[PDB]
Amino acid sequence: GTIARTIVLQESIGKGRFGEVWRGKWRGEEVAVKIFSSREERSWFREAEIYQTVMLRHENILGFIAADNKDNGTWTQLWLVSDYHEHGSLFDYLNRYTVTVEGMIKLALSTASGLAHLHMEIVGTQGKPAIAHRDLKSKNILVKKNGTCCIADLGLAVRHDSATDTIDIAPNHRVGTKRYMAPEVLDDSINMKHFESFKRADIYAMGLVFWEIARRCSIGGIHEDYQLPYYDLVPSDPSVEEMRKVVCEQKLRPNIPNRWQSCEALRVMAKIMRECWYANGAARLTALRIKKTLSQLSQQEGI
Ligand SMILES: Nc1ccc(-n2ccc(=O)c3c(N)ncnc32)cc1
Repeated sequence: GTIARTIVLQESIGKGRFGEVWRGKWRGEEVAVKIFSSREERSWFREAEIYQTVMLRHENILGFIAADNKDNGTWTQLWLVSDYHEHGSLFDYLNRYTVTVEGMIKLALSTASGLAHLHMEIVGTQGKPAIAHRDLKSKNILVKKNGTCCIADLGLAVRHDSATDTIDIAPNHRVGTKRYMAPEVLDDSINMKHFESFKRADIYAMGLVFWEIARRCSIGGIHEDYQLPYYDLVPSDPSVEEMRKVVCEQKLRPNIPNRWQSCEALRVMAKIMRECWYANGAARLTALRIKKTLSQLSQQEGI
């Protein structure tokens, strides 16, 4: 179509299970283009559908430009064009850098604000349904030039129909990254007909991401090396059984260093983490409550 024909792909930057991400140039501006083959039309269409949800746009959700198709003369490529963020993922950013207390709060508050918007139902003619991500992780959050985050990779999301309390694609199977699966998803006790259960599972994953950020917060030159949650308990690319044994059976969570109690911002972050990690999803904080707590902390810090 008219957009793809004017885009020049400059570099393949990431390959995943669902499409390949390229850096391209559109109207002289850098854009990200996720490309799918003809046999991945269902994943491409579903991701285009989620990104076109009414009132979805928000500073902390990846800005979607358009879906399109490009025929090179041999085969067709299915495209999803979005904003490009040079820093890449929060995982890449946290591996490359340490952050200040201000930096950590900006990353955590922006992630929570994005998740609170995703989770929020807006009633009305131009209403927005509540959406649960189902695959939140540091590799799926991007970092903008201004040091704030935006949630991306919304292709596995589910949307709620509040009038009937049903889910648009009626999920019947586990999806997502095993390391970040909530206890109820690992032991298959989650009620997949209950939309609020998917929101609660996203909060557990956000707690893990907050732990990744807090390790990189450098105060007086003191910080931890970058690690994925559960690096100390499971192998790389862990199985559901490996994760379940640790999270559900042994009931372990990522370690919270004692020294995080010595700094008010780290104390607030550690308390949020614990309150995201409860085995009972109904006891977890909501994204809106986390946004409120961190906004109160950001104001206090003078960010
Ligand atoms: N290493 C790495 C990290 C992140 C990405 N990546 C993935 C999906 C995106 O949508 C995206 C984007 N919009 N802007 C910049 N990077 C993006 C690719 C490679």
